[PDB]
Amino acid sequence: RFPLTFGWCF
Amino acid sequence: QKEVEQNSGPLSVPEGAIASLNCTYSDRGSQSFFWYRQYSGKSPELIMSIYSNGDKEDGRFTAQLNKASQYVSLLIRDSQPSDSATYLWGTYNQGGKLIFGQGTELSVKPNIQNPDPAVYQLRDSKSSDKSVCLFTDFDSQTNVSQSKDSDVYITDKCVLDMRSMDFKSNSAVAWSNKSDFACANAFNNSIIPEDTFFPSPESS
Amino acid sequence: MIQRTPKIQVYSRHPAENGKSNFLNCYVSGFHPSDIEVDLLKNGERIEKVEHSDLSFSKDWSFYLLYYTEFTPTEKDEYACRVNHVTLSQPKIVKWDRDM
Amino acid sequence: EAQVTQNPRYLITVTGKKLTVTCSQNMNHEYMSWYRQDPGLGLRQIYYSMNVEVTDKGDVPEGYKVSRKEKRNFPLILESPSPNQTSLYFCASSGASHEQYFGPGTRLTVTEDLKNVFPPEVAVFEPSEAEISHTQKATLVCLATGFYPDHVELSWWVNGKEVHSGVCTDPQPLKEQPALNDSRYALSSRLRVSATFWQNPRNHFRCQVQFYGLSENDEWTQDRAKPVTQIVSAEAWGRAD
Amino acid sequence: GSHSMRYFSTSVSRPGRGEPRFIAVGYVDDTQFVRFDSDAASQRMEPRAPWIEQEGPEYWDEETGKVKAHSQTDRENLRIALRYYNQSEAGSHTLQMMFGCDVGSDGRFLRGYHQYAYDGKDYIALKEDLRSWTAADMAAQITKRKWEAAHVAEQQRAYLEGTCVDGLRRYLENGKETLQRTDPPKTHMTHHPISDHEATLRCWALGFYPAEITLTWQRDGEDQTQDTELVETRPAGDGTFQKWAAVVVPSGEEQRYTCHVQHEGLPKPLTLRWGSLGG
Repeated sequence: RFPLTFGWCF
Repeated sequence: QKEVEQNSGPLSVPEGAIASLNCTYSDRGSQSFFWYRQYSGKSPELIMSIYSNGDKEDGRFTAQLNKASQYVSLLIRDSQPSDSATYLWGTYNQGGKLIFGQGTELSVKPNIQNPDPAVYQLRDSKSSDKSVCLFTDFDSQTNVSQSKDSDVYITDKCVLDMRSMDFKSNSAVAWSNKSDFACANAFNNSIIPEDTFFPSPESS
Repeated sequence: MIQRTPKIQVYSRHPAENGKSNFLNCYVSGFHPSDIEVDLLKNGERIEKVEHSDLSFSKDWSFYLLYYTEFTPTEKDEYACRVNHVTLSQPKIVKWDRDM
Repeated sequence: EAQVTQNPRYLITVTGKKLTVTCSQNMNHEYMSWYRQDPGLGLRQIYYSMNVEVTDKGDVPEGYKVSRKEKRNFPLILESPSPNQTSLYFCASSGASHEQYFGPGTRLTVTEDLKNVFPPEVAVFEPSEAEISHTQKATLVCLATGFYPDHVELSWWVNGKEVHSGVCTDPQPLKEQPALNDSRYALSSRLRVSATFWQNPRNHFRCQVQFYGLSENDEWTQDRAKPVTQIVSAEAWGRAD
Repeated sequence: GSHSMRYFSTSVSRPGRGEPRFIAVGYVDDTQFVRFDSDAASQRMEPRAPWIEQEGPEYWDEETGKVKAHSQTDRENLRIALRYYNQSEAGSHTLQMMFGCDVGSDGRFLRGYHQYAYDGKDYIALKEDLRSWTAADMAAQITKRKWEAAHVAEQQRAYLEGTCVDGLRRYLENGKETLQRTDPPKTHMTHHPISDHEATLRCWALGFYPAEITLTWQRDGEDQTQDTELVETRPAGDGTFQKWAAVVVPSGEEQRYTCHVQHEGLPKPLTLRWGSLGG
């Protein structure tokens, strides 16, 4: 399962 | 939230008490939970987020999560009238769907100092042949039922706050276009105090 | 910017037996950046039907790919890997050798 | 502030006429979504978009479409609005904390016919003499009736200004005709003052009801006035008597 | 034994030639099970191992949406990196992310990872304690302040100890017949003359799984590192691996040199010498 990474921007 | 302790309808707490909304979630893969407050016909407002096991605290709210029992809950200390609202919690899916559980309707009831339960008739200001019936000043204990008759309308109960007089009161309204309709029997289908004051419609 | 030159190995999946079916592998690893040209050659000529693994990387961030095609080794046919990368002044050619 | 913008706030449309509700957000949020909310059914996700050009269906997608060509926008598209899409819609967005913040709401009514749209009628009922004599208090009742759709805001004005003390209004409208399909609605509210305040013929009471109805762009060719967005009021004066 | 799950994600900009190329792969131990390729036609997360195929259609939608979104997020991170480093729009750049979890022999959580490298240099990484970030430079520090404000560390920790670990158990159980297998290395030795005085001994390990292995040379039981050529462990392409170690020796001295093979599927480490009549 892939993680929810939305909004994890630099 | 749809299980053996499925959240069921309303929750009422004595004003000043601590409110406990404990909810069960089914999906063991749930990780992040979000508490919202929604006032009637208003936008859900975020009050609390919780990403891991335990307790989180902001002012009077404590957000709780137990990943073992599969419980997510919210605690409200020192319940105020303005806390009356629907409380919703949401979690993320394995696909990034946000799923809301069973909401909880919270009514914070204030104690009625001197319930003076009564039914009054009010005459329209212009077309004075029209009128309404007002059941007012009952205790928080009494329940207003919808009418047997389909041609008579009865509203749910409602509390008003005369701020400057330290006075709060309950009221429901009934009206009908039927000629033979009377205030005296408007609330027949409700369980109302033996002591309810019924005056001749007018007046003094 | 960090750049790393590939390590090239050319080898058969099973131990080669003349006339038996097998797979010819070119394994490139330890390179950076990820653009890379790889050919498998039969007698100095490009083999046309070549597949490769999906791009992945190692702990130290450097890449690896497996290029492979099916083949039947013979006593006389000569197979090789030709690799080109930014870090190389010219294509590197490694010959398949039955004892590596 | 710092929230999403939904356009429009209220909307009536006939079955079948394609419509689209906009949702914009200048916070640079990757995640946007649409929800409806229905009595008994809870708040449910329709469609959500985790980033630009990424789009997935919620629990109630059918009859809806979305798109995500740019970050700032997430439109909700109804190709063929059906009566079952009469609902309260919210848009929401989130950034790195993954907390979703909700827009103010779009109330959408899908009606079989615009001829079903009516403004409210409004009446104020004067406090009962019985009550003043019994409690030394006096409560006015406002009744708004015959309105469709239920797109109304009720308020009480005394002596030129809006008041809040002694007021309470029904959370929900009632259906006048629980049978009929596009049944008209009624709403009630009470304002309670002291006897002395009500007995002053200098005091002027108004019950005001904002109604959201047909825009300028809607075709109307009927005897009665176009049921546009408007205000209807009812007043009472204090009485010594 | 202990197990891992990892996804390795690579974004490569190609300015003038469209949007950056995005590739993600998932692995359980040394076995790939999913891929996603922004250039591929399906535009889906795709199966790459037999045992992931029993996953229903809901799984593929979920995984598809998440990894697509991530491609867009890293696409954005590439743009942000350009700005921070005042790099040009016409130069090509790389962004890699790696994350996953390790579980021990019991299947309990052991280690979690969540890392980025930009142009092949560590940019930002979650520390081993899963509580804070290690930022490589000034740029990564801005990123750190943002992620601290949004509690990404707490969120990703919840994921790594929970979902990731739960994911891995389910995959291991479903691929039981292959993932729990340990194929022991098949061995042999080869002799290279090179010169009459000095000859090369090569030690072969074939067809083993998992990839982790140790080949070591000993002359008269001495840990040799002079004249010890070691090649990268290579995939055979059938899910097994290969490796060799080689020693250059003075001639006639074959019989005094010895190769040692350690692998998970060997209860006792193997000892090898030239053995049979020859040299």
